[PDB]
Amino acid sequence: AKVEVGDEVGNFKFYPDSITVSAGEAVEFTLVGETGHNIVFDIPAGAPGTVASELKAASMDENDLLSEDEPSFKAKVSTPGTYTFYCTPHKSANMKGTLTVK
Ligand SMILES: [Cu+2]
Repeated sequence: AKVEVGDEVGNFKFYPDSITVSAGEAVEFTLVGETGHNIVFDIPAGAPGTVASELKAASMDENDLLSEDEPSFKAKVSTPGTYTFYCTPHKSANMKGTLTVK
């Protein structure tokens, strides 16, 4: 699945902000525009340790930002469920999305 992160106008949005994928399908996030952004998954409370580890592996390090030098990030989540992801710099500006894994 492909998700665009930001736009040419500098809005703090994921495009689209709700994606549904099959187990193990890569989600490629690609930066659009010049504002750097990243993608970090929220870990659901009470998630099993295998899901917590998958989500951490599918998250950017919060000291990492996409830039036109590092324009994409690829995440794979195998466990069925819905998961929220957010951008660290623009979290308070509600730059967040949902990933449903079938
Ligand atoms: Cu951002």
